[PDB]
Formats: sequence, structure tokens, C-alpha cells
Amino acid sequence: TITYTNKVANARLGSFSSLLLCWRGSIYKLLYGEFLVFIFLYYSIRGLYRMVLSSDQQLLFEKLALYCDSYIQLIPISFVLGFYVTLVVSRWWSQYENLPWPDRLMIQVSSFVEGKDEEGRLLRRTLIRYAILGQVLILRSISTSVYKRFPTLHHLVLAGFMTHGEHKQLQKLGLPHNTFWVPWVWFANLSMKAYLGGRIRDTVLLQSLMNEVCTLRTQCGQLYAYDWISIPLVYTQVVTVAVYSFFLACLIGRQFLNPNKDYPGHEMDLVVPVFTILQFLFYMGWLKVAEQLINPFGEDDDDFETNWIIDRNLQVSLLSVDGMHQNLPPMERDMYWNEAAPQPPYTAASARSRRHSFMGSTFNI
Amino acid sequence: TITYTNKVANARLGSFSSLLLCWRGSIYKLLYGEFLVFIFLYYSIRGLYRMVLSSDQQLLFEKLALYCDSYIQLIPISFVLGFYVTLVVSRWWSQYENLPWPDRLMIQVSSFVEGKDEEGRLLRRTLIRYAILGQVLILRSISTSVYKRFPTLHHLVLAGFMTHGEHKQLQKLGLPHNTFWVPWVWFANLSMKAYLGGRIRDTVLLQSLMNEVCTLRTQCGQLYAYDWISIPLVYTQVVTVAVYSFFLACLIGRQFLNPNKDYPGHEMDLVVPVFTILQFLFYMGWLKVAEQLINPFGEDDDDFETNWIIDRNLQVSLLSVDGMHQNLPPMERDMYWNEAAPQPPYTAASARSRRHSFMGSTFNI
Amino acid sequence: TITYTNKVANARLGSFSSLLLCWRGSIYKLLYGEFLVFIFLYYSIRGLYRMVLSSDQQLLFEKLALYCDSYIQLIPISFVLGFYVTLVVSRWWSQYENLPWPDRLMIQVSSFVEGKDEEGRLLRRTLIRYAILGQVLILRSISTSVYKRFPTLHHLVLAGFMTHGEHKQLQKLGLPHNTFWVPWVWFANLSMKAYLGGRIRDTVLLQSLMNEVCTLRTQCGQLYAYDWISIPLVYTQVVTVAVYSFFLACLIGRQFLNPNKDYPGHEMDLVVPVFTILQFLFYMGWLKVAEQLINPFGEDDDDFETNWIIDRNLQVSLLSVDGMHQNLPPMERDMYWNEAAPQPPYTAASARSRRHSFMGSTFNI
Amino acid sequence: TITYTNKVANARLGSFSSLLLCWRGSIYKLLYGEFLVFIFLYYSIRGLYRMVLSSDQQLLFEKLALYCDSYIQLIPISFVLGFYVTLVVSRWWSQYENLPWPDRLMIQVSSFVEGKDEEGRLLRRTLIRYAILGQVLILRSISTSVYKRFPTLHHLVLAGFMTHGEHKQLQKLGLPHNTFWVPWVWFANLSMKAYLGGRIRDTVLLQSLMNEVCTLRTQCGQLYAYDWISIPLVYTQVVTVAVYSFFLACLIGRQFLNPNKDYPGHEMDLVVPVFTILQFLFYMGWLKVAEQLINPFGEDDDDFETNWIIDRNLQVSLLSVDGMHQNLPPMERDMYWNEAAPQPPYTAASARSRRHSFMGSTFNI
Amino acid sequence: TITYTNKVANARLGSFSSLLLCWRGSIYKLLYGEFLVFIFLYYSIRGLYRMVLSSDQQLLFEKLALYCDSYIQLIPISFVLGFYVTLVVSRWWSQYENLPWPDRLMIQVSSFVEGKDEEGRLLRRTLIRYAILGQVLILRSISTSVYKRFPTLHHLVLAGFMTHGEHKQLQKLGLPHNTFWVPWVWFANLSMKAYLGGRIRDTVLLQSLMNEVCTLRTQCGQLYAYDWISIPLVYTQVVTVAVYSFFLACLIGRQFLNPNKDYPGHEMDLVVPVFTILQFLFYMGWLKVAEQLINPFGEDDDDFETNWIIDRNLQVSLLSVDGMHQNLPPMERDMYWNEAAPQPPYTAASARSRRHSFMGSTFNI
Ligand SMILES: [Ca+2]
Ligand SMILES: [Ca+2]
Ligand SMILES: [Ca+2]
Ligand SMILES: [Ca+2]
Ligand SMILES: [Ca+2]
Ligand SMILES: [Cl-]
Ligand SMILES: [Cl-]
Ligand SMILES: [Cl-]
Ligand SMILES: [Cl-]
Ligand SMILES: [Cl-]
Ligand SMILES: [Cl-]
Ligand SMILES: [Cl-]
Ligand SMILES: [Cl-]
Ligand SMILES: [Cl-]
Ligand SMILES: [Cl-]
Repeated sequence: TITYTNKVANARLGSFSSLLLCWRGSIYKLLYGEFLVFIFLYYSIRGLYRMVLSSDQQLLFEKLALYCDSYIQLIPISFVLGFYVTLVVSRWWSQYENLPWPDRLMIQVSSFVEGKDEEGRLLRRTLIRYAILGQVLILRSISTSVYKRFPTLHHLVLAGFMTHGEHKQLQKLGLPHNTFWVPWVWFANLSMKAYLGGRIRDTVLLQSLMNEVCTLRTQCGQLYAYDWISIPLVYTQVVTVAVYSFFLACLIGRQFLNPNKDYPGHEMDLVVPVFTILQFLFYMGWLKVAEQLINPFGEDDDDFETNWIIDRNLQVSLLSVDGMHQNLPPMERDMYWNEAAPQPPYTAASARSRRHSFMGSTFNI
Repeated sequence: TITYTNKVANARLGSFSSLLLCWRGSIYKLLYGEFLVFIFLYYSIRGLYRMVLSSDQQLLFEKLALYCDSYIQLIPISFVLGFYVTLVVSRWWSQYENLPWPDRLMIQVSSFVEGKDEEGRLLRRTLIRYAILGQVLILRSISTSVYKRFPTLHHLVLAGFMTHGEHKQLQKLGLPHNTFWVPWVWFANLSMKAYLGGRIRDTVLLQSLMNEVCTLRTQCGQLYAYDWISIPLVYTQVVTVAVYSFFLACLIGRQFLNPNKDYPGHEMDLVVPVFTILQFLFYMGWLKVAEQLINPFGEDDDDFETNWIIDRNLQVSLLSVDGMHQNLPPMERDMYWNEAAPQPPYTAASARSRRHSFMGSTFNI
Repeated sequence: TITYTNKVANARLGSFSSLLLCWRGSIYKLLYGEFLVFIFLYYSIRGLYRMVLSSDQQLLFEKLALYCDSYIQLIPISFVLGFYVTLVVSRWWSQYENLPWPDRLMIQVSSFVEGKDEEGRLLRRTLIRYAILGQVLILRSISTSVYKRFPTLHHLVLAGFMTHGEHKQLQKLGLPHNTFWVPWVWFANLSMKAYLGGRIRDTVLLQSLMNEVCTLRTQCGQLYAYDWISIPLVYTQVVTVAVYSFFLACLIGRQFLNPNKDYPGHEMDLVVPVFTILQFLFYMGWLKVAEQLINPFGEDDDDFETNWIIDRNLQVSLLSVDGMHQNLPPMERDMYWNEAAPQPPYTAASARSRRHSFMGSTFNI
Repeated sequence: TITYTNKVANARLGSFSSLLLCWRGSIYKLLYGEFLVFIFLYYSIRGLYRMVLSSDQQLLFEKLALYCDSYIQLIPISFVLGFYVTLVVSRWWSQYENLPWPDRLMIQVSSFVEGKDEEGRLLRRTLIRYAILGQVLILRSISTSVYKRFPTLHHLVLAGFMTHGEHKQLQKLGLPHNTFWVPWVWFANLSMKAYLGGRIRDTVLLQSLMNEVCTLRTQCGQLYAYDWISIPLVYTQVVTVAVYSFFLACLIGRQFLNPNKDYPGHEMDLVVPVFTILQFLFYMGWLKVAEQLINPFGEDDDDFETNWIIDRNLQVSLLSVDGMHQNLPPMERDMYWNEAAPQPPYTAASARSRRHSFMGSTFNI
Repeated sequence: TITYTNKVANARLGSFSSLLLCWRGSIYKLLYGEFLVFIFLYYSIRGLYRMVLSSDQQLLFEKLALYCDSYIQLIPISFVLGFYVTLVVSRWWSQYENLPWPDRLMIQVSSFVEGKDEEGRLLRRTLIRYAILGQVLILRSISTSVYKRFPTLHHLVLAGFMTHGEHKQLQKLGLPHNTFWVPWVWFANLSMKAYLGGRIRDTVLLQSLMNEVCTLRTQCGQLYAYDWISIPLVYTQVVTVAVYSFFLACLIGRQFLNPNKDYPGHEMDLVVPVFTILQFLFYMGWLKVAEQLINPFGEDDDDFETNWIIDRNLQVSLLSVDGMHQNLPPMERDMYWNEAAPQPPYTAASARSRRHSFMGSTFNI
């Protein structure tokens, strides 16, 4: 992901205009393959119309240039690009709001399960490993950068995510469908077995534990649904055909005709169509937004990095559930043990923000 | 459903332009029946105006051609198409977010109910079959591909979804309304009977079980409401009349008049109206999006496949509640039993994504 | 409500164009009273300008016709109609998502309350009748077709919804406000009295029962709020004045002036303004959408039928809590008692939809 | 609030056009102070250009009239007015969805707390008074019509909302911030004290009681956040400057120039600019919608009446909690004690709505 | 934050027009750095074209001026500015709806934990300090005004937020990732230890306590996600390039050409382009809205003040859990002890709002 939040913290003169000189993640990196083709096609007609076509077949070219010029209209293209990109962006954000984070589950696992030895440590570690295997098994059929890292189910055994005893059991289900739901049942069975062992001392705690897994199930199912069902191909093709039809009329129609005929529109012969190049840039960088965000789990620059998340979620969870169970800092009296209104200090660099408390809009009347 | 997510993973040169050469699910498969009619109507006037109408009735045709040309405007049509398709798409996605998945219920059924013999197996199997019959009875009055598969309630008995003992009981209710709510009451009564049998050992578990059925009830009711209440016919007709009025003025008005009169707009006699055909394609593929997504439960290409779901939900649930109840893989020490920070390996093919952890935006100041 | 979902299941040639020949619920049924006025007003000027006004006062009419022609612009009208109808439709759907359905409460009432005789039957029946009276008392101050059916609170007694013992108690509150909240308190008091009688055997069940009534309270309050607070009259009037100002300039300004003066725009004298009639139809059918959906609880064609719902909810609930309490079909072994993978059959008519299970996007790489 | 729902129940000929003759809440009541200024400014130039400026300085005025006429465009103004009003309306509705209604709390207070004498009546009354004081203390810093009614915290004592014993305790906190959170802690402490007194007989009931106060806390905090943080002044100023710049060019540029020069656009000398007045009305009634709804808690006509709500919520709650605790109507057999399908009667006035139950879309195939 | 809600309470004549004379937070404070550059660039050509370029190179300038005039169109720019600002504003509000307020947790901490001495006071104070440390550790990596106030983790010790015993424990985790999740585990462990000490007397209360921390975890994670993932740089750059391309063609093309050639558009030589300056103001104040709200946690004027919140949340919580635990005002009979309908008085200043209760829309029929 491209991060530029610190560069746009304040609205100053050189804030947004300085983002036009960045290479990675910018339109200059995506439009390179198409600008060359457009320029070559444009200059392959200026070199035919001027030195190949004769005077007889040079007046039928001008009637085409003046006819393919009333069909360049900016209303419908700007409607479709703008009613499509909004939907693409809304889907893109919802695809991230459904990413499973095992932070609300490790808090309860580190507390409700009681034990600080063997058979109380292994239980917690397996209970927290199942919820991570569940997310790894789903972020492998939708993402590409994770598939190239775990090409086979035997590669999960070598990385520590799985076990040889679990691989042989997951191989023996006899179902042709995907198998990203088995760990969610293993977790429930292990938790019930733990409850019937004196570890969990109440049924309320067990129900609370199951309620936080029933939500990760939904979050993992929604990602699969989003990947399986995509935006209709009809809607995808309409925008592309509209944009290409618009830009095919600028090749013939926006060319600089011979001024010897004194046409109402053509009066100069500057070589470079600057305002055609700018229009191409502006109207293609709008389509490349959808082209980039139509599949957030890829290998682009503005795509989710779903390969450091599965390491952070492993390390943090394994630390929280194992090495931080009965470990708290010493309990001591605070600095404000006897003080009605604490007054934290302000540094010299930050003394403008010493504001007063808001007391209602109608206070000053 | 048409899936093309893997073809648009990255934003490259040949990514969106390569989707215009696909047959299934494209505008070329939907516009075939109307393009022929439009072309025939267009060419039936070029063949009358040129060789049937006389010179007297050839100058009243040109006043019609130049008069039916100021009524071709692209603003209101592009407003209605764009304020209608967005609503259609928003309804289409919500119709899928309400599909009942029995994955959050089988997890609790496989755990809370205790027994690994007869009278403890049949209980779980019937409890999980009722929730499937409930979804089958509703995905039969809204969908067509399921109705043609189960034309009669006697066909459900032969497929294993129902039983001869329950058919005779559902036939004896004496109510003229639909009967998609009976299994949701049978489930509750069976669960209460199971609780008063020593199977479920607490009331918290039973309440948790009922809470997950009270949600499937809402999800099944919302689909019926969506099917019963549709977008107003006034709104549906306005867009159609606008589009047809727009395209009826292109038959007479966009024709190539005789250049012998030197009209301000007509100066060439190219046979094929390429930029009229392109406009027809672009402005009809936008309407066909709504035409296709106005009823997601049909027999189109970009329509929900609600016939493999009812098989997957049966097999997965029946496997989960029967053959995986007290079945867990062996519990063993992990690969990182003594390791503060696990370091999973990276393959050679995926070594660019070894990124560093984000530590806040203001870290670098 | 007008239902046409089965007519638009598939996207075929004659799918949307066949909806323009329907009478009920169409623009032809709403625009009849105003098309006549528009036509009469239009033809009352063609009959004055041509045979009443003299040659002196026939050249000040044409300067008005050519001046009231640059004020016909389609952009602001299409903006307001399109930013208003979307809000109207969004409110219309939310008014239906708040309709109380007593299906999540009857499930718990038929199970938690224990008894299969007198004093255990009357309790359940009264508990389920209070929740129905609560919805009847609110769908009587917002809807008209229900008010005309129950004009007085004494009419509810004669229909079985109320009782003579409760009518005299609801008459004796001494509050000037509406009384649609009393049954929600009667239900709670009756449930607590039942709990302190050995009927409900736990407090978890009673809390679960009260949680499902605390939601119906919100759903009933939201409908009253929606009816009490409406879209601002300023916003309602702006659209009407814009549309009427647009259509008042088409009466004088779109008329066919005398071609003897050779004006730049008028060159023909066809009697019927076809493209003015079509514009009127298109731009008034858009306003009638908001005109119809601004109050869903009315007596139109595309309005909610809130008179069969209050019968279905009564019959279904009374059957569920009375004649289906301890009544379940016999428990027998399934057809798939010993079968790892069930294979339901496919009929001959539906054999194209035998699709294969989706196994992830990146499976084929 | 202005209520006109009953006048627009059905879509008839005289439905929306009859709303243009209403005084209160209409554009005619809001645009009066500005139409006079606009008319005076317009007619102060027609009276200078015609009888003050000489022939020399009457030909530099016409170049200004013809030059300040290509800057009157309706695209950007209609975009901003329409992308701003939608946000204003969305905020306006959310400001009402967060109004605290103490209807879900009194139901539980009237049931869970057990006692029908002194020390069981006072407890319930104080518990229900704290939740009302909490809402009164917040609907006094955001609203003006409530601040003018309770200008001082001593005025709450005289109205019965507060007590002299609570005023002295709320005066002795020593915090400069607002004090709208104290009753929410008093309620919790009183409920815990009641539980440790034999009144509430279980912890589940107490937790359910606290869960309904933790939601009113959020609802009261959201109103304060909405009042404290408003729409950015930049966004507010942009629309005003755009509208005023648009309307300043219509003073000089839409004037009726002397027709003695035969200009391409000016050919008549009608005194009143009817289509300029209509445009002013239409384009300023759109801005006044935002001007009115930018602060719903005011003293306008289309503003929330937050002064009858705080009386209804007091009377209803005090009646439900105190005088309706153990008070239920007699329990008797229903009219349909032995009847499988009840058949409520239909009156003669409402006999058209006897519709048949919907049985699915695909029923007729 | 800029607060002007009290100035726009009512819709009067001088309500919105009076907001154009405010300095702080206005467009005049943001456009100062760019207006000077634009004016200098504009006047550097009027001073070259008029007194530097010769008559030969003064006719190639006018063909550029007349050619750089058909590319000034307001449709696409007003589409992109308006489809971008809406998304920016929607993100800006959601960034505030996720701010953690410890008001729903202190209510339960002040009640469920039982004790009014030492070892019962320290427990509550530490339990409430952990939830504040959790929010301080996250509002330090996203905000700048808080980072400049706490540049180092040792500065938190000196302000009372942290302790020397917990600093040494947070220094000893051995993880390279951010450490904003440790207090949420410390809180859970301390609460479980308190429960196994006789302080919390039930498991329902402990589960309710943990449920309110599992929500603050999500609220704190969402802010970090919003800061880490920003709007795509492609979409950010497209708007800037469109606006700058629009405003670069107004420098040459909107200049006042020599009227000696009698051009169709240029006929006057007024020095100041008033309607170009106004367009610049209007089209740059729209971009500066996004420029300001693209990062709400900054040091602008319309930016969240996240430095008084962390003091209010500390003081209020510490007062609630320590000095207000078993402290309630005396319980006395109300003013309306025997009164069916209370009648609070109305002041003379507010007597217009004595409205009558709404009794349904169809009441008057
Ligand atoms: Ca991508
Ligand atoms: Ca379909
Ligand atoms: Ca209606
Ligand atoms: Ca107001
Ligand atoms: Ca900022
Ligand atoms: Cl799911
Ligand atoms: Cl160019
Ligand atoms: Cl429902
Ligand atoms: Cl053509
Ligand atoms: Cl409510
Ligand atoms: Cl016409
Ligand atoms: Cl809050
Ligand atoms: Cl005028
Ligand atoms: Cl999270
Ligand atoms: Cl200018």
C-alpha cells in the first residue's frame, strides 16, 4: 500500500501539487504502456495524410475530420466514469473491513482458560492456532501473493502453521468443496472438551468464546463471497467500450488540418496536441483507478499486503496466549492519588492547542 | 455466475481491453436480438427515401431530418440511466447478503448436543435437517431453476430433504398462506424436548442455539419481502420510454441526406453510421445491466447459482454434525514451542513482499 | 403492490419493451388527468395566434416565442429530479424494513412457556395477542385503508383483536397522547407474573423473551417517527415549481410559428408536437414516482397492502402458539443414514445447472 | 414540524400542485427579505442606464451586458447545490435517529424491580427520573427553545425535574467540563444498591438493565458530537459564493438593452423579467433547504419540537413505572378459542382491499 | 474545530451571507498562497504580449488565445470534484465515529467492582487507567499534535499516564510491531485476577465487562487501519491534474486581446478579469475542502482537537471510579408524588412552543 498521509497533514501551498512528482503508484507508472501506442497511432496518420494521400484523397479526409468531431462529448463518459468508480471503491473498502483480526479472541483465550503448566499451555496454543489456520486457508484461494508462497498444503506443514497429524485428517474428508471451515469446527470441539475437563469453569465463558468465533466465520465467508461474485461483465465492458470509442475519435478529428482551406476550427499547425494529451491523461487515470481496485488482493502497488498480516497475527497471538497469561506490571499508587483535577503538562513545541472545554452551542446566549 | 477476477488481478496494458473479446455474459450475447431490428429499420428508410419518394416528397423528408435533430440530447438519458442502475445494483447485492448459510449453526449443534450413539445422532441429524428444509422451502417460491427441479412437494420426499411423516403433517395445517415457517417452529420444539432429556446441560446453551435460528428466520423473511415487493413499474417504464424515444429519433434525423443541397451538417455519404452503431451499443449495454440484475434468481449467465448451494449446505452440515463430533487431530507441541519470534520462510518466487511493519504515520517526524 | 418479477426473470428481446403495454400501475393511469389539461392549453393558443390576433399583434407573439426558448434547459431539472427521487425511494424502502413481523417472538413463546392445558394455553394466547394489538394500534394512525376498516376503538372489540375488559382499562389512563405503548407494558407484566408461577423455569429465558419485545418497540416507534416527520415542504415545492416553470415555457415557445418569415428554427407546420408530448411524458413520469412513493401507506397501486398482513400475522401466530406446541413429526432415520456424500437427483428439465464447486480464483495458476 | 402526509396520500391531479398555495414553511416565507433586495437592485439600474448615462457611456454598458452573459452557466451551481444538500439532509435525519426515547427502559424497570409499597415505589420513580434528567441535561446545550425555557440549573428544581438534594451534589464536582454524564453513574449506583437489597432477584436482570442505559449514553453522546462538530466552513462558503456570483451577473447581463442596435439576443422590451424571477426562486429555494436544515434544533418551522417530547417522556414514564406495575386487564377466553382460521370482518367502506395471499413469484409457472 | 452552529440556528436574511466575512477557517486563509502566484502569472503575460512581442509575433499569440478556449469545459471538472469530495467527507466522519470514549466502561467499573478502601480503590483506578493508556498509545502514531506532546515513551511516565513498573515491562516484549494492544490484555488479566479474589461476585458481570473492552479494541483498530490505508494516489492525482490543466488554459485564452481586429468574443479592455477571479475562487475552494479533510488528525483549523479529549477522558473517568462510587444524593418524594398528569411550567420568553401532541396522520379524516 502507498502511504502519503504524513505529506498531506496540513493544507499548505505545496501540499497536493507536490504529489504529482512521485513515481511509484502514480498514473505515470500505469499509463506508460498505452501512451506510447496512442502517440504512435496519432503520428502514423500525420505522415500519411501529409505525404501519401493525394489531393483527390485529401478532401475526403477533411470531411471525415470535420464529421468525427461532433461525436466527442464529455457528458456520458463522465457519467459512467463516476457511477462505476464509486461502486468499485465502495466494494474495495468493504473487502478490507472483512479482514479477520484475531485480537478480540486472544484476549478471552488468555483469560478464561485457566492453567500455567503443560496441558494448560498446549490447550491454549492449539486453540489459538486453529483460528489462524482458518484465516490462512481462506487467504490462499483469493490472494495471489499468498498462493505463490504456499503453493501446496504440504508447504503449510513446513512453515509451522499445520501439523502432520492435522494434514492426514484434513486429507480424509471426502468432499469436493473447499475445506476452509474445518478448523472452525475443530475449535468448537476442543473448547467443549476443555470445558468438560475443569479448565473453563462456567458456561457463560464458553458461550462468550463461541460467540467470537461465530463472527470470524462470517468474516471469512464474506471474503469468499466477494471473490466468487464480481461486478457484472456487461457493466465492466460498457465503460471500456465508451472510453475506447471516445479516444478513437480523437485520432481522426482532432488532427491539424491544412489551413489553406480556412476552416472554421483549424487555424494553426502546432505539432504537439497538448490539450489532447492532457485529456488522455485525465480520462485514462480515472479508468485505471477501477482497473487497479477491481481486485485488491493482487501484486500491484495500491493493493493489500496480505503477507505481513499473517505473520503479525501469528507472533502477536502466540505471545499473548503463552508468555503473557499471568504476567502483570506491579500495582502501585498513581501520580494523582490525591488530586481532584489532574493537570498533565504541555511541552513548549505544543502549546497552541491548549483549548478550553466546549460547553454547548447555546452557552453564549 | 461469470468469474473473471483472476484475469484482472494486476493493472497491465492488456487487462481491461482483453475483456471485450469474450462471448458468454457480454453485451454481444444480449444485444443480438435488438441490433438486427435496429439495422433493418435503419436500412428500410435508406431504400425508400432514395428510390421511392419523389422529388416533391423528398424535401418534406429533409425538414423532418433537420427537425428531429435538436431533440437528441445526452443529459437526461444519462441521468436516468445512472440513477436507476445504481439502485438496481444496490438491491442486487443486498439480495445476496441475505442468503442463509447454515455454518454458524452447525458449529453449535455439533458441540452443545451431547451424545455419540443412537438417539444422540438422530437428534443432531434432524436438528440440522430442519434448518435446511427451511431454506429449501423459501428458495423454491422466488427462484426458477429450483422450482423446475422441485415442481411438487412430493419431489422433496424423493430427494431426501423431507420425510413421509412430515409431509402428512405439513399437509394438515389448514392455512392458505405459504408454509416456509413451520420448520423454524419444529426446530425450537425439538430443541426444547432435547433440553428436557439431559442432552443439553444448560439454558445458556439453549438460548444461544435459539438466537442463531432467530437470525435465519429474518434472513429467510427478507428474501421473500424482496421478491414480493419490486421496483415501481412507473420507474421501470420511465427509463424504457426515454431510451426508446432517444433511439427512435436516430432512425430519422441521423440519416445521410443528399449533399446536393449543401446542408450545414451533412456533407458525406458513407454508408455505415459507425458512430451511431457505437452509441447504440453503449447506450443499450447500460440498460441491459438493469435488465439482467432486476431479478438475480433467474436462468441468465450473471445470475446466482442457487442449485449447488443447496447441495453444499446439505453435505457439509451432515458431515459436520455426524462424522466430526468427537473427532480431533492429535494434540502435539508446535514448531515454535520455545521461540519468542517465529520466522516463517519465504519462497523464491515470492520474495518481493518481505515488507516491514507499519509503525504509525508520524513515526518519521 | 404490483408484482412483475416473473415477467423479467431473464433478459430477452421482449422483456422490458413488453412492460409498456400494461394499464395498472403505469404512467398512463397517473398522467391522464393532466395530459388533457396540457393538450387543451396547447391547442387553445393554436386557434388564437392563427385566427384571432391581427398582423400587428402577430409579430409581438413571435418575439415571445423566440425569447421563451433559451430558458428551456434540461440540466437543472434533471438534477433536482434525481437528487429528490433517490431520497424518496430510500425513505420508502426503510419504511418497509421497519414493519413488525411477530415471527421471532412466536418461536420463543411456543417453547419457553410450559403447559398443555388450561391456564397454560390462555397465558400463551394472551401473550401472543398483546404483540398483535401493539402493531394494530400503530398501523391505524399512519395508514388510511386500516383506519377506514377500524374507525373506532370499539370496532377492535367486535373483530376479536381486543376485549371488553381491556377496552375499559385503556379508556382509563388519563393521558392526551397516543396509546400505542400500553400493550408493550402489559406483555412485560404478564410475562413476569407467568415467571413467578412456575411456568418459565429460568431468568435467561425471560430475558431472551423481553429482548425480542424491546426490538418490536423500536420498530413500532420508527414508523410513527417516519409518519410524523416528513420531507421538508421547501424541498417538495422547489421540484414542483421547477417542473411547472419548465412546462409553462413549452406552451409558448415550442409552437409552430408561421414559416412565411423564414426563421432559423421553424421551417415546418406539422400539427402534433410529438417530441414535446414525449418529453412531457418522460419528465412527468419521473415526478409521479415521488408523487406515489411519498406516502407508502395509502390507497394507490404501488402502495403497501397493510390489511392482509394483520390477518396473516394473527392466524399464523395463533396457530403456532396453540395447536403446534408439543406437536412434531415422527423421528426416523434419513435416506442418507450411511452415505458420505449425498447425491440428490436432477430432473430432465433442469440439467444445465449441474455446475462444479468453486475452489478459489487462484486455483488455476 | 410541518406535517402534510395526509394531503399526499394518493397521487391525484391536485396533489402536488396544491402545495404551492401554503404559507407556513414555504419558500414564500423564507425568500421575502431577499426578493425585495434583488428587485430593488435590478430596478435601480433600469432608471440609471435609461435616464442618467449619456450616449457616450451607454455603449460601454452594452459591452458589459454582452460580456457578463457567457459566465451564466447552470452546470457547476447545480452540481454543488445537490452534492451539498444531500449531505445536509443525511446529517439532519441522523440527528433525529439519535434522540433518546425512554420506552425500552421503562418496560424493564416496571417489571424487574419488585415492590408495591413505599421504598419500592420511590426506588422505581427515582430510577426512571435519572434517565429523564440525563436527557434534559443534554437537550439544553444544543437546543435554543429549551435553553430559553430552562435558563439556569435552578429552574430545573422548580419544574420537578431535579431536587434540592441533587443540585447541591451536582454543584460540588469541581470539573470545568459539561456535567451531562453524572445521572448515568447515579443510575448505575442506585441499581446496584437496589440489587443488594433483595429487590432485583438476579444478576441477569441487572445486566440487562445496565445494557439499556449503556445505549442511551451513546445516543446522548452522539447528539453532543453532532452539535460540536459541524460541516466545514470552507464547504459552507463555497456554495454561497457560487450562488451569489451567479446571481450578481443576472443584474447586469439579463437587462433589456435598447433594441435600436439590433443585437442578436435582445429584441423586446417587456418590463418584468419573468424567467429571471422564476430562476431566482428555483435556485434560492434550493439553498434555503440547507439554510433551514443545517441546525435542526432551532426555532424555525421545519425544526424539531424538542419541548413536547420532554413532557411526553416524563408523563408516560412516570405513569408506566408507578401506576401500572401490577395492573393487568382480566384474562379471558378469546373470540377464536375454537377456530382454526379466524376471519375478521371487512367494513363496507373498505372492501376493495380484500386481496389474496402472495404464494411466490414462480407459483404461476 | 470551527463552531458556527449558533450563528445559523434560524434561516434569516443575514444568516449565510454573514459567514463570508470570517477569517479563521475560510477560503481566504487557504487560497492566499496560490492567488498571488496566479495573479503574478496572469499579469506577466499582460506586459509581454503588449510591449515585448512584435506585430509579427502578435498574430500567433491570438491564434493560441482563440484555440485555448474550446478546452475550457466545466462538466468533467465538476464531476470529479463532487465524486471525490463526497468520499473524502464520508471517510472524515467515519474517522470520528471510531474515537474511543471510555464512558460506557466507567459506568460498569464504578458498580460491579465492590470495595471502598485500599486494595479496592487501587484495583478500580488501575482498571480505568489501562483503558486510557490504550487510547493514548494509539492517538500517538496517527496524530501530530499528540506526538509533539509525547515525543518519547518516557514522556508518558512523567505525565502520570504510565508507571516505571510498566515501562520496563513494555520494553521487554521483543516484537518489532506496534505495541498498542498490550493494555487490552493487561486489563483482561487484572479483571480475571480480581474476579478470583471475591471482588466481582458473578461471571455474568465479568463477561459484561469484557464485552465493553472487546468493542474498544475494534474502535482502536479501525483508526489504525484508516491511517495506514489511504485514498489511492492515482485518484488523488487525477483531480489535481484536471484542476491544474483547467486553470493553465485560463492564463492564455482568457486574456483581453487587442480589439483592433474585431474578434467575435473580445470587444472590451477592462483590466481585471473579475469573472475569472471568481471562478478561480469557487473552483479552488472546492479542492481545498478535500485538501483539508484528507487527514483529520493534523494542525489545521477544521481538524479534530485530540488533546483536550485525552484530558477530559482522564479526569472524568478518575473522578467517576474513585470519588463517586458509593455516593448518591438523598432519596426523597418527587414534586408529582400524587399527580396523574404533571404540568411543567412555561416561561414567558418561550410560550409559542406550547404545541399539542401528534395523534396520527389519519386522525383528521
Ligand atoms: Ca489489483
Ligand atoms: Ca435475471
Ligand atoms: Ca401513496
Ligand atoms: Ca434551523
Ligand atoms: Ca488536515
Ligand atoms: Cl456465513
Ligand atoms: Cl490539441
Ligand atoms: Cl422476519
Ligand atoms: Cl453516424
Ligand atoms: Cl423507541
Ligand atoms: Cl415538437
Ligand atoms: Cl459515547
Ligand atoms: Cl428574462
Ligand atoms: Cl480489530
Ligand atoms: Cl473575464
